[PDB]
Amino acid sequence: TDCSIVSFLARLGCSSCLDYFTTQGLTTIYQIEHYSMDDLASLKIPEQFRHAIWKGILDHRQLHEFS
Repeated sequence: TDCSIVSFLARLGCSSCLDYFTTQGLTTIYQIEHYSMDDLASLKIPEQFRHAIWKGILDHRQLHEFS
């Protein structure tokens, strides 16, 4: 299912990154479900968080496919 980016990041310990999404009008996981690492870099997400967030996004993709 879709979910808020607030909820999604909280599960990954990446809540400090919320504003990078919200300032761009990004509020749901479906909006960012196909974001790559390059895309997260474009949002200016600090490097310490990027791989963790991206791996979370990939997991959501996979759960979505096999749901």
